[PDB]
Amino acid sequence: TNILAGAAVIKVLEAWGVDHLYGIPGGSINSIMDALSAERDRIHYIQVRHEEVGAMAAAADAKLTGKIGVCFGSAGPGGTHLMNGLYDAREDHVPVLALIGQFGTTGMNMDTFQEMNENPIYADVADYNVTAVNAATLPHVIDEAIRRAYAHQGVAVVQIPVDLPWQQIPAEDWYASANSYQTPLLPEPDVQAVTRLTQTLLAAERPLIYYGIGARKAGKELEQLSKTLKIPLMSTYPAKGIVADRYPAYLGSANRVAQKPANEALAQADVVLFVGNNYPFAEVSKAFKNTRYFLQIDIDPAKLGKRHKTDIAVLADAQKTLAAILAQVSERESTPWWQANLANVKNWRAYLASLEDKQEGPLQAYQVLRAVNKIAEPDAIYSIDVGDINLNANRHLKLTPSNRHITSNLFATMGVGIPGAIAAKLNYPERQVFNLAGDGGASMTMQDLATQVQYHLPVINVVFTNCQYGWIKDEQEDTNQNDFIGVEFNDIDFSKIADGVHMQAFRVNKIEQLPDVFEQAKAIAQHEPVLIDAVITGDRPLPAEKLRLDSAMSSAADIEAFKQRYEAQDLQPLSTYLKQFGLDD
Amino acid sequence: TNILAGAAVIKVLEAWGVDHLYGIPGGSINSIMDALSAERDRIHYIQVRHEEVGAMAAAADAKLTGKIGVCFGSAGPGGTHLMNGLYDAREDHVPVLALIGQFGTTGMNMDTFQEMNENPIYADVADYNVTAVNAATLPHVIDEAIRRAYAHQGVAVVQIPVDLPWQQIPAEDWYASANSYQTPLLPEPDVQAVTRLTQTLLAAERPLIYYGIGARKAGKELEQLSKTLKIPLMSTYPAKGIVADRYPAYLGSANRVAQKPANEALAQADVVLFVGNNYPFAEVSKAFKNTRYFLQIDIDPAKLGKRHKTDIAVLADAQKTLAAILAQVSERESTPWWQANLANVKNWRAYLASLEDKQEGPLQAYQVLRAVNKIAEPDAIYSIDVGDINLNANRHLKLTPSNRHITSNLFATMGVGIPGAIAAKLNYPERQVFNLAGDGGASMTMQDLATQVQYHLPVINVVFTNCQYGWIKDEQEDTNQNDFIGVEFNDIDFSKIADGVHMQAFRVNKIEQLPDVFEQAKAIAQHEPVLIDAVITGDRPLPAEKLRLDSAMSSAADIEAFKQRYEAQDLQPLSTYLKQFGLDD
Amino acid sequence: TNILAGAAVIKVLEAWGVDHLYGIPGGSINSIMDALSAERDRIHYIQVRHEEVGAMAAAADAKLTGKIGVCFGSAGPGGTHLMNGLYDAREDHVPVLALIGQFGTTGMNMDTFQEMNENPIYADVADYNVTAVNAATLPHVIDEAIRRAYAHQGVAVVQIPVDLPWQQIPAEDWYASANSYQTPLLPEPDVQAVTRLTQTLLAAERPLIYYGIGARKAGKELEQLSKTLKIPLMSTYPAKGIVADRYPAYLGSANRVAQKPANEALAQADVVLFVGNNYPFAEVSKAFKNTRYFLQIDIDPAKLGKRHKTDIAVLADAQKTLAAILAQVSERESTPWWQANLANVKNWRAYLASLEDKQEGPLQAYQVLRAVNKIAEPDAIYSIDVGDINLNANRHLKLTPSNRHITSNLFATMGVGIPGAIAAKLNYPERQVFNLAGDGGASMTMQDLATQVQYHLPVINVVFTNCQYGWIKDEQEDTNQNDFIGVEFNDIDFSKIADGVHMQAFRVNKIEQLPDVFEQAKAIAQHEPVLIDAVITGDRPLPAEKLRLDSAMSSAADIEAFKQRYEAQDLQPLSTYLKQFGLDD
Ligand SMILES: Cc1cc2nc3c(=O)[nH]c(=O)nc-3n(C[C@H](O)[C@H](O)[C@H](O)COP(=O)(O)OP(=O)(O)OC[C@H]3O[C@@H](n4cnc5c(N)ncnc54)[C@H](O)[C@@H]3O)c2cc1C
Ligand SMILES: Cc1cc2nc3c(=O)[nH]c(=O)nc-3n(C[C@H](O)[C@H](O)[C@H](O)COP(=O)(O)OP(=O)(O)OC[C@H]3O[C@@H](n4cnc5c(N)ncnc54)[C@H](O)[C@@H]3O)c2cc1C
Ligand SMILES: Cc1cc2nc3c(=O)[nH]c(=O)nc-3n(C[C@H](O)[C@H](O)[C@H](O)COP(=O)(O)OP(=O)(O)OC[C@H]3O[C@@H](n4cnc5c(N)ncnc54)[C@H](O)[C@@H]3O)c2cc1C
Ligand SMILES: CC1=C(CCOP(=O)(O)OP(=O)(O)O)S/C(=C(\C)O)N1Cc1cnc(C)nc1N
Ligand SMILES: CC1=C(CCOP(=O)(O)OP(=O)(O)O)S/C(=C(\C)O)N1Cc1cnc(C)nc1N
Ligand SMILES: CC1=C(CCOP(=O)(O)OP(=O)(O)O)S/C(=C(\C)O)N1Cc1cnc(C)nc1N
Ligand SMILES: [Mg+2]
Ligand SMILES: [Mg+2]
Ligand SMILES: [Mg+2]
Ligand code: NA
Repeated sequence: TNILAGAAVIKVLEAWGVDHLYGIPGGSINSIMDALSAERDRIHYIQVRHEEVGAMAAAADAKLTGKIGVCFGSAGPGGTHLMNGLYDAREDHVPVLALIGQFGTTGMNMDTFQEMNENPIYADVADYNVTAVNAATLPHVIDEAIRRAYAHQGVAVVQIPVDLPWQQIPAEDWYASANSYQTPLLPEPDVQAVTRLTQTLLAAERPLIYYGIGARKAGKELEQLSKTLKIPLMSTYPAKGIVADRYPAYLGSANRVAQKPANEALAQADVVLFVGNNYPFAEVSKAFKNTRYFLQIDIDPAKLGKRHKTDIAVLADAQKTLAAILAQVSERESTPWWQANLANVKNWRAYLASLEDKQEGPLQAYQVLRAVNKIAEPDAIYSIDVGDINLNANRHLKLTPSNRHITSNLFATMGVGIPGAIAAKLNYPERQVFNLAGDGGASMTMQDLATQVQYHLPVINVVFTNCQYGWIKDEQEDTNQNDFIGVEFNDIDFSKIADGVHMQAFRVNKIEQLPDVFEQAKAIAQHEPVLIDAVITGDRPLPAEKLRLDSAMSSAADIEAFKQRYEAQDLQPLSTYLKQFGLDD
Repeated sequence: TNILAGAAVIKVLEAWGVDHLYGIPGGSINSIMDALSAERDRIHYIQVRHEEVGAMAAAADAKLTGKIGVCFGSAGPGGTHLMNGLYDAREDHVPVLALIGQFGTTGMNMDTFQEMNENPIYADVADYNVTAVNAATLPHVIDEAIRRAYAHQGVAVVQIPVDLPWQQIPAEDWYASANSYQTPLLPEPDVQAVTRLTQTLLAAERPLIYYGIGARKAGKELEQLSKTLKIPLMSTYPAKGIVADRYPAYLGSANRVAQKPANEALAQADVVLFVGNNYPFAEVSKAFKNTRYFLQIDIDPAKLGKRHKTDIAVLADAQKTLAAILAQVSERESTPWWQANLANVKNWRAYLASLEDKQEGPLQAYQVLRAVNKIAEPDAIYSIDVGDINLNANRHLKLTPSNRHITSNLFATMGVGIPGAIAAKLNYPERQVFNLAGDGGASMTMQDLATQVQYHLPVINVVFTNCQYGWIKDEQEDTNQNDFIGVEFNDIDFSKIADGVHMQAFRVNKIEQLPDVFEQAKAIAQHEPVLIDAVITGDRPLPAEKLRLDSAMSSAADIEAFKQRYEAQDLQPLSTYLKQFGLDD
Repeated sequence: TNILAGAAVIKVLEAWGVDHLYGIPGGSINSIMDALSAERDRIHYIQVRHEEVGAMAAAADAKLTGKIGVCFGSAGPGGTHLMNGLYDAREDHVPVLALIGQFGTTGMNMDTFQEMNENPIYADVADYNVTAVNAATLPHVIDEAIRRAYAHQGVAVVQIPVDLPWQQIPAEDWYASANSYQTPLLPEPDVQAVTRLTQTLLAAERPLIYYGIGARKAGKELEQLSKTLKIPLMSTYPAKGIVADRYPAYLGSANRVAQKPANEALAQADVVLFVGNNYPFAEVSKAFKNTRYFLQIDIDPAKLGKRHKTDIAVLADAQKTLAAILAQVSERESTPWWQANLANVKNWRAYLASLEDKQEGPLQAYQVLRAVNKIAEPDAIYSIDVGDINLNANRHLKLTPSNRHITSNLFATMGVGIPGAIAAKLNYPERQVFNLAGDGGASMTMQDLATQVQYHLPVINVVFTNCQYGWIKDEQEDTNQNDFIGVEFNDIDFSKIADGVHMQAFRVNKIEQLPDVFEQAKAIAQHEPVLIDAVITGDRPLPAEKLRLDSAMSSAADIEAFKQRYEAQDLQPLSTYLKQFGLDD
């Protein structure tokens, strides 16, 4: 006949299939805590050590599964701790529900302890942002929040005065709209636009297909189009893995978290098919300045012609359209453009292998990532933090459609390593999970290594200890007139941190130590989390956006300096392979 | 003839006497980094491990010295990390300048990497919140920011597109207005209002003077008024120390971070002189429901009659007015009210001493704070985190006008322990500095123990490890119907954390271990930071807001249960002492 | 080689097909004015007398044509005047671009004249809200604004520092993405879902189809489904006219801007097909409290199960879905439910006709609307203000698919009549256009009658002068315990107002005056605007939400007072017709 409004709120979450949620309790949220406590069997509460880890893990939930992630923070500081995760969810356009504690309605606007107007705090990050003021409608407001987060692919925030969830409401009034939820049936891709787009791509002398995660369902089609038409593939960094890295005509990604062949080919291309792609460096890097025809496939009207003057922009699903293209084309013989690219990729990969294959001496990030590769199961999930690791993992990880990898793509918040791995292991307890993090990022969220221990989540944590914000140091080397500042700092021994949180750990600093430590980590991680602290050199990884290899473009002095610094003696510029197969620049 | 706008910005900071500032660099703030790098001799940059520690330490700077604290974060996640500190500065009404990184003006609004409209993020927390759009006026905007932060006692935020500080500006145009800065000369307190207020206080049969930090300059006058007029003193928690704790008629503070005698006396008082006080529990706890006359002294017109219907509210400086009162009164003989209170205080203090004086057995927070007292120099500064520690430190620390103590008073953000101690040691390198923190709060900012090590800041860190959010667990015991949730968690060994950051540390769990460990900590801290991890029991400290000691108010069953739980067999209720000296309730 | 940024911005607007835009110049927007001036042959600036009218006209443009409306206001007060129109655009979810003047980037943040941070002002209303900081990127930011406003169906606001449009940019870099524009994809109905929905609809004893403007393209399908299946139709008020009003099974709308048969039928329905409908009164009025099954069709996932729990929800285009239902059903025989409703409608229409058909005496709103009907062309466009006129127009206008009517549906801002008619006549110079408005609403925007004069826009303005806010007076009558306040005021003669702006006008107060005044107006408006000021009685229109006609529910005394007040002696309650055909209430 009556139900507590809090109990009904948890039933709304359960109706929508929310399996787990994150936060830290407080007085301002103890009535939501009270409802969660009665429902331990149906919904799994994860107590984190800092509320940003809960928000980040909620975002990672949605990134991995497509289902709304859920977090909460108490009034004031609990809620404002959420911000780095909430902005990550906004920028990465994934559905997240955030519940914020608030003092009871009798105490609001009284200027009492930790009481403030919380609504303005969340106005910018949130697609939906409301303070609940009635217990009876509270389940509806939560339901509304979830449904809007899904529809708009962003953050819904509800501030909840603590009195409301302890109030009785009629047991029969409230409902969830989970049962109405569905995905649309779209028409077939516009037939005549697709045909026209196909002709333009096929008429190109130096075509590229450049996809992002919008093409995540189209791995098979992308690779078959490439093979059939002899058109090299490049992607955004996040789209690594959609097509297996081993594919010989995968060029990699452009800009900085980038691979040499992709940057080089992009500069030469006359036609780009830009699919499911919102590459944020398009305009600022002038990526398409020499492109003749720009073709686009996107599902979002807001993206149409956004990144470059577009000759044909098809509004449609990536996979459906690429399938439609493939159904109207057939085999083309190998071209000079194709052979030059394949050769360029081969050369690039032998370079990366030479870095990986060093057997002895001072540990670099390159051999550490080889060691990850050697213990990695074919369906492992990588939660990647922010810094050099994005660049190194992009180059070195050997990913297939079976893998997943996540980072903070566009907000680029450091600290995501640990929470992303926690979310990954909670959703996929049977899959191997890595957290690959630099020392600066790992230290931002280090306390939540304890959360992995507490909830028995067998993450393999690999910390890359360079004693630097390496990513930023390299930027300062490029732009700053004065000395390095704030980018070299004191060592933290993360194997001791892990010990302090009661996690098994190792610290290595020599290449020859890798195989036995990674073997042990692999085994330990059948049951318990583990951390390897890899003490690495401060060597700058090859800057793909600053290549000095082409005689027509750079001085011999610049080239020899570059080859020396980046162990790049055997790298050839693309022009070498173009000229080899009869092409100019 | 020309100067870099960034170089001029640093000269503005130097003009205002900014000694040190906190942050983490990024590409979006590397031009401000570049200017800081040339000015290492005049301004000291502190690289923190998480930007919330920089914001919190900036707030603590202003709390301790009265001078603007300065922090920065890079675009996106660097800036949003600042939030817990910035809200602490807003709520604690201290001047803070926060600089936020932003992409260059050529890239703004392009939807590029980590680029967003940052202005809405800071609208709620900031008294002043602007995006700079011109290099030439940039020093003025920073100057304006600082001057408004001081004038309005809050947070000024400036978002800085990274291109601007690398632009040349005329060397002679920019200026700082530091030279104009002054404090007002106020008239004398309103003579006739003060006289009238004095008569009402003196006519009271059960008077109290109840001061907050607004009376920080009036320690001498407060204590002499009390002694002369025979009027017991109570304060807000933050106002502990203004009058020495040893003063026999100091009652303590009310509510929860509270002391028994203050709560009891407040309930009996017929007249309260409320001075420099903005107690946030006034209305919600109905603190003054039985008060006959409410008198107020405050410097802020916004506070006048804010917390209770006020009979006389003098707009004036606390110290000046209390001095003016003292100059028109003379000795009154001891009264029953005064003797009852003195007796009540004595009884209370013998209780606290009995907890402190245990010599052997399971370690409690009480003996740990005694151990702090025994190594504490008379002018030590305490940076206190948030939770049971506020309640325990308030009761146990033996403070005089020579000490300072700071916490997050009203925003009550956990994590402030470490940054507050960092700020304290940077401002006062010759004073002993403690960080007193619970395990939940210490773990939120644990990474910045490394900042103490890096900058050789000899903080004595004392972590109270109960494996609980004890403050919240006790709240759940009081309000929640269902089981404890999110309040008991896994151990973190902070002596291992400290080892991992290369700090000397100890872990203790027995009362008998205290003296030698604290002696070692004291010595180590002559040159280097140190941490003591105190493993304590989960005993609930006596709830001063839930006393069960008075036969007229509670059942004998409730009283015996209370005495048992809180080792309170020898505590008597105030009514016992009132009746002893001839008074009723 | 170069172009002025402001020139490039106007070219973007031209590429997007903007014909006209509204606003008022100022110094802070004179460089955009300058660009507009050079371009007066290709894009048409409409100078209004108040910026709210320009914003409301822009919203109405988009409401009428689906093409983005464009307005602007100068720095400070110019832009804040836009708000009521911008909020109308947000709530009615139509694309609007608002350009806001701002001081030059050299004077921004200097606290100069009318200079402020303008960005927080627009954060709440706007889908996209940015301050431009670079001239080269300005055309892009404008293009970005328009694309987003279209895609997200809402307001894009750009604050433009005045220096930027006077700066030269490379002539060959900027582009518009207008060429790439597409409308969102129309999802298809699941076949099995539609079959399940149809069978639930056919099994109903008391079915209703209840459509909103989401079904504006499915009038034919709605009417054929009603005829074929013998299922009565009802709509939201904005959906009036999608099916011709003369259709004998059209019940009208529910709640207050409502018709008696729709409210009565809805109360009795067992099954509702809710199509392209977001009726904001669903929950608060408990519209569906006795509905057994609720079937929903909507294109927006955010609406599915929002207003009631669904038994079947179809995420698809309304017309595609309704066409699919119609294709799987055949002719059904009449039912008692069908007949009772047909009879209820006949009774209701005879009541409205009796009101309209009065030939002499004190003028009421009803005969004024009859006079509108008599001069109205089959494809007239009605811009309607806010108040009694929504209720009266809803009952009396005889609309068909060939008409359009607009008001401020959801924000419900008064004053929209005048600007909506301005926009109407600009978009459809060969269609007859009415502005129907109460005296309160006409007053708010009365100065822009001068705008119709200035641009020679032949609107037929009809003001309903009751010297009251009648809508609000009636509410006070219903809820307030004390006397009317603020709801009856002094007369304004709008024929004199019209004379003052140099518009031909009449003032009438008797029923017998209408035919000749309206014939004159009809003729005048072949070439120029005209105004009819109709002095009407203070009669309350029949409250369809407070029917007192059924003696099983109301006292005989309440029924007679209701019949007498509303001239409803011949109205019968639905239960009369349900009983005639053998059904209970
Ligand atoms: C430190 C760091 C540095 C980085 N630098 C780089 C870098 O140098 N190089 C790089 O490549 N990346 C880099 N990034 C990642 C980068 O910022 C962007 O997030 C990324 O390039 C955008 O990738 P995307 O287009 O695949 O994803 P999104 O921006 O999510 O875009 C997805 C697109 O596909 C569309 N879409 C979605 N579903 C469909 C569908 N079914 N059909 C068709 N279209 C669909 C969407 O509308 C959208 O346009 C970096 C990240 C980090 C953390
Ligand atoms: C976990 C936690 C729990 C807490 N709970 C309690 C509790 O139970 N009990 C408790 O006492 N505190 C508690 N607090 C602290 C509490 O929230 C408030 O911050 C505190 O009570 C307010 O103290 P105040 O009035 O001294 O300071 P403020 O709020 O800063 O007020 C200062 C006042 O003095 C005025 N003023 C400033 N200068 C002058 C001057 N020169 N002359 C005259 N007036 C001046 C100001 O205008 C203002 O009114 C808690 C803190 C924490 C972290
Ligand atoms: C003074 C005043 C009083 C009012 N009171 C009343 C009242 O008493 N009664 C009343 O009815 N109205 C009233 N309103 C109007 C009211 O506030 C709402 O705007 C209206 O009822 C909602 O109508 P709607 O659902 O047609 O419009 P919207 O709220 O615009 O909803 C349209 C729906 O259709 C969906 N849709 C859009 N396109 C498609 C498609 N192709 N296929 C399927 N679905 C689609 C959308 O997702 C949306 O859910 C009043 C207005 C005024 C000015
Ligand atoms: C400091 C920093 C970075 C350095 C990361 O240092 P790490 O030690 O984690 O990584 P490595 O490069 O040394 O291997 S990257 C970065 C970007 C990409 O914006 N920032 C700026 C930044 C600063 N602060 C936060 C919370 N997030 C950020 N992204
Ligand atoms: C979790 C918590 C608290 C528990 C602190 O746990 P601790 O372990 O630090 O302290 P103890 O009580 O166990 O000795 S106190 C609190 C208040 C006063 O609001 N909150 C809510 C809270 C939650 N999150 C943040 C960042 N700040 C907060 N103040
Ligand atoms: C005063 C008023 C109304 C009265 C309208 O007075 P009118 O004189 O225009 O209409 P009438 O009813 O007398 O024919 S309706 C209303 C609604 C529906 O919200 N409001 C409140 C209102 C008040 N102010 C504005 C700008 N918009 C509003 N909608
Ligand atoms: Mg590093
Ligand atoms: Mg604790
Ligand atoms: Mg009126
Ligand atoms: Na942390």
